[PDB]
Amino acid sequence: GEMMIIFEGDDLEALEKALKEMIRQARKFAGTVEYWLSGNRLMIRITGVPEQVRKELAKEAERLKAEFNIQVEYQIRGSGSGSGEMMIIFEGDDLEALEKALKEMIRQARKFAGTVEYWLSGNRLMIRITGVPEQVRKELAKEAERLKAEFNIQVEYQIR
Amino acid sequence: GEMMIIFEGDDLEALEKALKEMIRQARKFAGTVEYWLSGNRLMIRITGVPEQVRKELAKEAERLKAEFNIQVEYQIRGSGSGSGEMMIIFEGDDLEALEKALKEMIRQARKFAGTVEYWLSGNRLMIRITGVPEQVRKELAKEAERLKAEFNIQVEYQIR
Ligand SMILES: CCCC[P+](CCCC)(CCCC)CCCC
Repeated sequence: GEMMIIFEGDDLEALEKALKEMIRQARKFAGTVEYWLSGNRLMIRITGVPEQVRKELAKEAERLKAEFNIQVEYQIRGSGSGSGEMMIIFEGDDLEALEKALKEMIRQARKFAGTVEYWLSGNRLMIRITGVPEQVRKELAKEAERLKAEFNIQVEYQIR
Repeated sequence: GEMMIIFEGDDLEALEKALKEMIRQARKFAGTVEYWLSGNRLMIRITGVPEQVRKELAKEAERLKAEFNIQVEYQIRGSGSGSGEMMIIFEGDDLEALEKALKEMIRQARKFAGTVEYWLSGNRLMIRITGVPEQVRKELAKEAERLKAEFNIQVEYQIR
């Protein structure tokens, strides 16, 4: 089970103060965190947490709300069984080769009933593939290595 | 001048079709693009474009709206003079060292009146610094190298 939390406030010092406390509590309960600050909005994505601590982390969210005077919202995903996550990175000085490799890597993951999230910035293209089991994450890694030699691009992948 | 465009639709094939056309037109007018697809929302960030083509790119957005039956919104930033962009990447197997380096890199950029955007995922920490001139982007690169040796982390930075 995972948990998505959003913090909003005009005081950056207050947001980051709340960030420090929230991620500590989540890690205190053996949870892997991921965060992203953009403007006055702070996203905190916590994974590997069951119903027990998700009740506590939510209570911590309400507590930091009143403490630092900021807005807070969250969503909870409990049911299963699954799945998994995968982050692939493409790099190269040829934009056409990257986007062409992107189209193929997308086709593969979506053929195997997986949801993809990609981001192109400069010469780097990052792909997040969620909703896939270990049986699939090994196959996509092979296809990622095929694209590596085919379009001569730098490729890195990490599984969690 | 830059331009922010958002596409929304339940048909992924329609979004990506519109994506291909929009980024071609932007690159056709010597514009550097950046895109991010998440769920049914597609962000397209175009930079290095004046009022002339921003009128055309907007018209292209309205055209793809009716063509693929999708939602479209955009924002335009024209005034100046400036500024610049900077992407710093921290990597390491120690989370405490990364976040401690993050706090310092944040302090430096915000002392020099710069806005920061950071994202922590796994062992990688990426920092986008906007609203800074060449005089500042050289100073932050030096401080990034200081943090590199201090916290023994892998550091990469790119200027645009
Ligand atoms: C959930 C974290 C989302 C942030 P980004 C992660 C992309 C993964 C494919 C996408 C936003 C780009 C404008 C990268 C943030 C900047 C460092």
